[PDB]
Amino acid sequence: DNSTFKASATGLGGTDQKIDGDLKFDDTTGKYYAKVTVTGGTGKDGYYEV
Repeated sequence: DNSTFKASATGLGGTDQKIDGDLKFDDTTGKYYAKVTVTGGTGKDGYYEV
């Protein structure tokens, strides 16, 4: 569920922060990485460890 990222990651700022829809996974560490679009944040769109 991608909704709880918006309820937990309040320090990102902007106007509306949301994951692009699909969570990212790796081939080395198994770490979850969220593809985050931060509307209102100057250059904050990117991938975040989650």
